[PDB]
Amino acid sequence: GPNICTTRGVSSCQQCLAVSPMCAWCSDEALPLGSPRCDLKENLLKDNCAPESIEFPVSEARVLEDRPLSDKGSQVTQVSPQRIALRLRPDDSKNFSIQVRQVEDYPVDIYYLMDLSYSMKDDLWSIQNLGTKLATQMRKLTSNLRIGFGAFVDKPVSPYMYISPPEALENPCYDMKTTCLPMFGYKHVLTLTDQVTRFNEEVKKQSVSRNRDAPEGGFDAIMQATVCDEKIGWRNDASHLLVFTTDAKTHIALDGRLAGIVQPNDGQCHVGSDNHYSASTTMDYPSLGLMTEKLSQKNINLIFAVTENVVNLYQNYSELIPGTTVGVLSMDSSNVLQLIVDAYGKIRSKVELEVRDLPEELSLSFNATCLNNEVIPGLKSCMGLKIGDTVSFSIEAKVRGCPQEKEKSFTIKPVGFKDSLIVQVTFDCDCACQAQAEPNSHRCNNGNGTFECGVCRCGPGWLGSQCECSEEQDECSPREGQPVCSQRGECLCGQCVCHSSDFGKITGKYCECDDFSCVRYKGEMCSGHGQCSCGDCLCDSDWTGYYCNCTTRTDTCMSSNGLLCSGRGKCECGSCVCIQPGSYGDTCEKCPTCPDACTFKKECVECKKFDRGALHDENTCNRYCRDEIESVKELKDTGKDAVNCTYKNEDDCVVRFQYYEDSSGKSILYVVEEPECILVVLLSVMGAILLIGLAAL
Amino acid sequence: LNLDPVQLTFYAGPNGSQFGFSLDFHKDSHGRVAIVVGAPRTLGPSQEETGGVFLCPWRAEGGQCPSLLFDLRDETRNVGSQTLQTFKARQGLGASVVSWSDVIVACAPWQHWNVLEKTEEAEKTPVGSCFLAQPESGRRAEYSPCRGNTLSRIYVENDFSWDKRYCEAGFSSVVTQAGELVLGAPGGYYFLGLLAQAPVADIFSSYRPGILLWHVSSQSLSFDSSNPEYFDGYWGYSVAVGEFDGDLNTTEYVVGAPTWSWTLGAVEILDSYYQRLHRLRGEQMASYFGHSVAVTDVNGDGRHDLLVGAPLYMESRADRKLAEVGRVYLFLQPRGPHALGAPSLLLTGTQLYGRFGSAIAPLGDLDRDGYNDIAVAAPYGGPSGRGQVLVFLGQSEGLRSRPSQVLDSPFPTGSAFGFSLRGAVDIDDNGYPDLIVGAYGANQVAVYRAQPVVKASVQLLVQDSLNPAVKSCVLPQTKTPVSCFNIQMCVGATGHNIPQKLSLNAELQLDRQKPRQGRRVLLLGSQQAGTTLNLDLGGKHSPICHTTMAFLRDEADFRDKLSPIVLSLNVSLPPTEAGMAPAVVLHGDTHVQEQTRIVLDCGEDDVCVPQLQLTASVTGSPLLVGADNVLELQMDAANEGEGAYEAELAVHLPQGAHYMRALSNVEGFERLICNQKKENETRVVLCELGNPMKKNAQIGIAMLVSVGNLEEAGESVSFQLQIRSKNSQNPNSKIVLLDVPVRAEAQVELRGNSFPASLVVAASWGPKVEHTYELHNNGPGTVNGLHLSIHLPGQSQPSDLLYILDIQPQGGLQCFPQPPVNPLKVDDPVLVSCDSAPCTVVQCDLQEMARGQRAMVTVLAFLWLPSLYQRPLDQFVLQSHAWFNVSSLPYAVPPLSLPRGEAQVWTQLLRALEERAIPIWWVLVGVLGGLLLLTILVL
Ligand SMILES: *[C@@H]1O[C@H](CO)[C@@H](O[C@@H]2O[C@H](CO)[C@@H](O[C@@H]3O[C@H](CO[C@@H]4O[C@H](CO)[C@@H](O)[C@H](O)[C@@H]4O)[C@@H](O)[C@H](O[C@H]4O[C@H](CO)[C@@H](O)[C@H](O)[C@@H]4O)[C@@H]3O)[C@H](O)[C@H]2NC(C)=O)[C@H](O)[C@H]1NC(C)=O
Ligand SMILES: *[C@@H]1O[C@H](CO)[C@@H](O[C@@H]2O[C@H](CO)[C@@H](O[C@@H]3O[C@H](CO)[C@@H](O)[C@H](O)[C@@H]3O)[C@H](O)[C@H]2NC(C)=O)[C@H](O)[C@H]1NC(C)=O
Ligand SMILES: *[C@@H]1O[C@H](CO)[C@@H](O[C@@H]2O[C@H](CO)[C@@H](O)[C@H](O)[C@H]2NC(C)=O)[C@H](O)[C@H]1NC(C)=O
Ligand SMILES: *[C@H]1O[C@H](CO)[C@@H](O[C@@H]2O[C@H](CO)[C@@H](O)[C@H](O)[C@H]2NC(C)=O)[C@H](O)[C@H]1NC(C)=O
Ligand SMILES: *[C@@H]1O[C@H](CO)[C@@H](O)[C@H](O)[C@H]1NC(C)=O
Ligand SMILES: *[C@@H]1O[C@H](CO)[C@@H](O)[C@H](O)[C@H]1NC(C)=O
Ligand SMILES: *[C@@H]1O[C@H](CO)[C@@H](O)[C@H](O)[C@H]1NC(C)=O
Ligand SMILES: [Ca+2]
Ligand SMILES: [Ca+2]
Ligand SMILES: [Ca+2]
Ligand SMILES: [Ca+2]
Ligand SMILES: [Ca+2]
Ligand SMILES: [Ca+2]
Ligand SMILES: [Ca+2]
Ligand SMILES: [Mg+2]
Repeated sequence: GPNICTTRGVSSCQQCLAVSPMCAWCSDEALPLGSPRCDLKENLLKDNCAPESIEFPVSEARVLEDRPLSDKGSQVTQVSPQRIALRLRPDDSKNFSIQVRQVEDYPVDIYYLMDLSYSMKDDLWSIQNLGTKLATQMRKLTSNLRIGFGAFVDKPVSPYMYISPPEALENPCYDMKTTCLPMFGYKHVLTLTDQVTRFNEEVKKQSVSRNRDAPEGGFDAIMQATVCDEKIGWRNDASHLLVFTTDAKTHIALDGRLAGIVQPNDGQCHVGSDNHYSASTTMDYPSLGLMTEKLSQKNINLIFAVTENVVNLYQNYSELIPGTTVGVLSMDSSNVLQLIVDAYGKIRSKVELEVRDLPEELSLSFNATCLNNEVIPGLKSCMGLKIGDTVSFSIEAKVRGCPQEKEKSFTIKPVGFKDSLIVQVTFDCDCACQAQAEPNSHRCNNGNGTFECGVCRCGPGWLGSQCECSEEQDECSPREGQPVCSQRGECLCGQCVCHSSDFGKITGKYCECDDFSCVRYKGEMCSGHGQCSCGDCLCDSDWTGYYCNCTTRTDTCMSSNGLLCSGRGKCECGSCVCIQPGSYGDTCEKCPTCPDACTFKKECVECKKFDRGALHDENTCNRYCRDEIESVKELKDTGKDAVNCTYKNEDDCVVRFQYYEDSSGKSILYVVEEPECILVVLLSVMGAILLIGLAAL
Repeated sequence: LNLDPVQLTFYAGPNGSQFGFSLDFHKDSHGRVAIVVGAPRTLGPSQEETGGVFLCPWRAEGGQCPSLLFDLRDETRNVGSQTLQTFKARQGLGASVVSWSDVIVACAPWQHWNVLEKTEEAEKTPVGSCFLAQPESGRRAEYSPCRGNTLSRIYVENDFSWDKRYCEAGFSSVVTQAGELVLGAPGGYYFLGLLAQAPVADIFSSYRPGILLWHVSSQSLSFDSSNPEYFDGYWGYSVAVGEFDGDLNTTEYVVGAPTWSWTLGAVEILDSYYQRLHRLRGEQMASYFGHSVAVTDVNGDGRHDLLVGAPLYMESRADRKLAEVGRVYLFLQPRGPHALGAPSLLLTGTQLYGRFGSAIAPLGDLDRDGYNDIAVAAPYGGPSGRGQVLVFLGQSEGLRSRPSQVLDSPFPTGSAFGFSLRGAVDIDDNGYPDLIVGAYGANQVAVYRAQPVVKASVQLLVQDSLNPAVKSCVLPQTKTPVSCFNIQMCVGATGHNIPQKLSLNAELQLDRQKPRQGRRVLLLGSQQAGTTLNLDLGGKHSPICHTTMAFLRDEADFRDKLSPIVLSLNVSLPPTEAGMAPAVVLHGDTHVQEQTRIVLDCGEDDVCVPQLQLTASVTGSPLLVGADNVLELQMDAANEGEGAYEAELAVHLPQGAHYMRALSNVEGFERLICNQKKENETRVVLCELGNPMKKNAQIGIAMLVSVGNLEEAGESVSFQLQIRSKNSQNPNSKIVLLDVPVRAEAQVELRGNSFPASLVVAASWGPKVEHTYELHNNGPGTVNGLHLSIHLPGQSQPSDLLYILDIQPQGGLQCFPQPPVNPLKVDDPVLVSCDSAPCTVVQCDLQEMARGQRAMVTVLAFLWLPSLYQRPLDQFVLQSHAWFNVSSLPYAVPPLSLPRGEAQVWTQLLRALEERAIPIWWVLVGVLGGLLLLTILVL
């Protein structure tokens, strides 16, 4: 019967299309009067309108470029499809999918941003033979490898350097019996070269300097190595790695006012022909936001190589910089190589899309579908991948009213990857009949008939539905006892023509429906994340609820465990709600009295090794339990650092095993390979044999 | 909100001189308030940038400033073997130009000092200075607090203790009304920072001309120790003074440390002896919390509140994960010495890299409303990235989250408009405090002269109903009787220093909704629906009331008898004449609307006599103190009499509760129209009910109100509920006073499990067994005096099959088990439990436990191998037991339960030994024996 389309718009095709995506307009002039022109398409077919007259716009995502995803990196395509055309109706939605795939053998670019303060003089003696040892351990993951070098200390200004005695301006270590190099801010040394014999032959020439205050000017270099891409040597089709080794806190913006410099960092390239930051002593430090923006634009991955003193500070920093990874570095970089390799492994085991240049009228909600088919609503990222794994997200796009401009473009892309999907949105807010509309005068009014589509819209300031009556007609209320037009309108010529309000415009057949009466959080209706659609908030695709609070994004309810609110709870409204008894914490990461790890998850020596039991027909045998089966033989540690347990296996043989943790977490087995290990039925057998022998006798 | 932006006074300065880095007012002896504008890098005598101070007087046009002369000549003396030097070059003289009643205290934060004894040196460091000037001849007294004469070897050998070399002791400065001068110094004590104070009279009388190193007699310096949280915190980046303790004579400082505790930041409140009273940490890392503080009393309660800026705050956006807007925090002073709560209001910027809140300046009362206002600046904000200054107005609950005015930057890009602000001092004797902003990019100062405020108060007294049957007036120029009715409009205007020739336009609209040819009410005089008569209220403090007369048209002209007749009024200032420049700013209830309606079905009286009967009930009666309780109220309103014109429901909400939603019981509008009115002494919500109710109209309301936290509410809260109507006779219902009694609770949930839980054992320390009875306090409020009484098995003796060791709690426990555990020390189911085995009454006690708090009791163990070694073929089972209670709780009444419950943490032990049973896996061996025997028989 009655629907949303019939009770709002019959006057114009444009408003009928705009009311709801499920409506459609028939412009057949042979349709007898008295039938709803705007209704459902199925009802329109039941209405016996002309199928040619029916115009039902359909929102669709026409794939334009669909080059297959490349398998190796020897062109390489990692996001498919790479170009989509959308035609969204007013307040409509339509989904599409990206197929991200990390491709092996992808070329790798390495830039080494080493600090050169006096506290890091011991460090220069360990990097003296990197590169070649980086080449030998990167040839197992990449064929095309290029490396580069950099340096930084701090700003050459009075509160940070020594400017007295006069001989200490060229040797800031005058008091001690050393010859340090003059203080500098950035002295980029090597361009990215495929050859690896220069990273070895140029670090044999650097020296150290000496500032005064412990923090070092680190953020001045992550702004000039990122931006001056024509001198760094960044390739357009490689993996960009920015290794950042430091030994102390770092100066951020507004720290320069202690020296006089008060000019904000513009963020452009200031490295000249001498390979030096020329504007170091005249421009401030860059804030975090500028660094994140410039790193994101140039597709650069930043790897921290900090020490134990400052690892907490830099770990707490890296949460604000997407696409980064911290790593505990020794006091003399004895473990920089393995740190780089493991950071490369960790950055390639996560796919995180980032919409760029998103129109103000569009909202995007995702639904990750990673290894196996575990769809996790809300999340637009996932971990646990290896090099070669394909992921398939599922994006939802909604437009809040047809915008004025009808061609916009954004670009969903995984971080650190040149490849991206470019969306060509084409909003459709047009109707066929009103396009070919001419003034058919004398149809209504005194020679003032309006355009086609069966409506002679009377001129403003003139009274009359079809220009019929000015002052002196039918009932204009749903009920006889109810007030006419719900007291917010006037019923002239038998049609509720209603007021104009500064708050908004009143809509409806009787316009008893309001467009600004929706609930509000603080100052604005629908919490600022939705539009008031006839008294009921229609929140964006990202948000849901009665109010438009309660986001559906589950990025907040995410932990390193890899499950929503861990495996002991559930997430609602962007917050982690603890369900398991005794559980608490920021994201339900703390449920104590609970049965230990070496209590329940022991069937991995039953489903995986010596396969038996459940998870034999259910594809979750190894998704959760992925412990590495290692067989040590009776260390003198019969339970100090972990929880060894024993159960009688399928053959009732006691198996003393141990699995828990060795250093902050270890899915590593410490199991020994070699384990250590009835009258009635007996009598009944005995008797029969006795009788069986009895027959023999 | 008046800051007039059309006509500005621009003070210019030399090219290349930043001229606006810092500002301050100076009130001389003979009035005549001038402007002191600091100007760093303003060249100097020998073509080197040493800054300068310009004493600009006040003039309408604005121009180049005279300049105040300070000595800049690189002084040098030889006290002894010392060679005390000061280097006046690249000093920001003018970076802070604070003033007193007669003294100008312009400071140079970057001035060098270098004593030279033989070959050893004390090294050039930016000590700073503060040149004290005085008009009326005056003297060039200088006050550098931390000018030292200690060599470098002493500092290095003492591990940099009391290292006042890098004070930069001009960075911030305020002069207390007593006469003291406290100077910030972020780099003092090796970049921890300090605060140095000396009386103005003492430094004036202690100066000797040419004397460089002299110690003021009555000075003091803040102390700083080796707390690692304080390292490189720049404590002293911005200072302020206020009154917080309550003792007026005593004075208390406010100091910001933008990089306190690893780039987190903080703001501390001190005492005149440099003793901490509080500390407010930032919300986000690298947000620069405390870059600029400002002490003002926004909410008009007599206690000085606080505002702290975080220019580099990063927020979350749609397509940007983290976006750099900026934030400002407002802290309201609580009654008594109570701890400062959460930030009462959070103001965030909108433009990327806007650095919102990098300069906060109290503004006095711009509107003269009794609530002090503030101005917050975004140097690089605005749509074009040029600059902006936002004015916020204080109110009872604090500030307003919406900026009341936005001032754009007349200067081009890169001007840093709004970098420094000042206010709360009248400059033109207009009675209104003004505001002077600075833009060191363009080397100019913009003076915004606040315009007078006119507070307009408008009413409209009209009859509640019009009867067209009665005819008491006639139409002009004719003898046609009409049904006239009276209109009474009163327009008021009260203001401080308003022009004596004030004019206003009063626009009257009758039957506003209906069209021009459909109007029902017509003015008698002009016979036009809408009129406008000028108001000449100049010099009239009391509101002036004017009355007119309107009538109802003929019956045949209109066909509606139910739609209400709506009248509206609008008082607006006349438009500016040739020259623009509006005289005053109008603010208040500039427009009002009133409704009227023709009489209908009111019976013989011709007035619709209402009979309102309101009955109310409240569900969810138990209110919890300090909890976000939600109250659902059900009221049934039914009118027994004639029509209730503009019926309405009045809920007298307390200052804590807040209106959240509604729901009717008759389709129509289950969600009901409710507006909260704050004009009353308390908060009263205005939930609509219907205009009008018919006879015997019964309407049910579902009223859900979120009751806020009210500590002073008391044992019970009375809710005042009433029905409000505009009728002449009996316009209200019976007042229903709903007393809501208020009460408390503690809910600890205990569990336990062993490590491991299940255990197969064998056929100097054994395995541990933990009964982790954790005090998971689900109770609403804090608890104090929580004492437990547990009964464990075994008396901790060598004879049992276990060795119950010590425990690891979290707080002040001291149960000595009976008898004590670790009598030594160390580091079939046989049920070893209290019921079967001996019992040990273990009693450990705790005191506090805020809502949600927890902690517990962890049992460490190592099993006694021999004792249990008994029962050669039995597999033992270990059981525990536990009890607990409460002595008291810090509540009015904790009348629910002294927490009690029993659990049993089991450690099941199994026997992994077994023999050989099923006649199966040897039942081919028997047959083989049989075959051997058969073959033997055959042979
Ligand atoms: C980056 O890394 C983390 C991310 O937050 C943080 O590192 C932290 O260090 C700070 C300072 O040391 C910690 O703040 C303080 O934590 C205290 C411990 O938290 C609880 O302690 C009780 C027992 O004391 C336990 O029972 C609880 O389970 C918690 O572990 C906490 O007591 C303390 O309270 C203080 O702050 C509050 C205001 O929030 C004051 O009211 C109170 O008076 C007191 O001053 C602090 O919260 C922080 O907790 C640490 N992180 C965690 C979660 O452990 C820092 O953000 C960054 N680290 C660095 C190096 O900067
Ligand atoms: C991401 O995943 C969530 C997981 O539920 C999806 O939300 C739900 O999607 C299902 C499938 O469409 C909805 O079920 C269907 O709902 C429609 C009406 O909305 C109904 O006509 C169908 O018969 C069926 O019941 C389900 O309602 C919906 N959940 C809610 C509350 O919205 C979500 O759609 C997925 N989004 C993307 C980006 O694919
Ligand atoms: C888009 O979302 C729909 C709903 O989940 C997916 O399901 C199919 O959608 C297509 C057209 O969108 C229909 O023709 C199929 O019949 C739908 N099948 C199901 C299971 O409902 C669809 O796979 C998603 N992908 C795209 C791009 O359409
Ligand atoms: C989003 O915020 C709104 C407030 O604008 C929350 O309102 C809730 O209202 C319900 C009514 O049943 C209460 O029970 C809730 O306690 C209220 N808030 C809370 C704490 O949830 C709304 O619930 C919020 N969304 C969330 C956080 O779920
Ligand atoms: C100097 O003054 C001129 C006008 O005299 C102005 O245009 C220019 O921008 C100023 N700045 C400098 C240092 O040139
Ligand atoms: C100092 O403060 C105390 C507390 O109010 C007051 O009693 C005393 O008179 C004050 N002393 C003076 C003279 O200011
Ligand atoms: C009153 O006049 C002002 C000035 O234009 C206008 O903005 C406001 O909407 C008017 N109010 C009414 C009810 O006319
Ligand atoms: Ca080192
Ligand atoms: Ca440094
Ligand atoms: Ca005091
Ligand atoms: Ca206050
Ligand atoms: Ca005010
Ligand atoms: Ca003034
Ligand atoms: Ca009557
Ligand atoms: Mg260092």
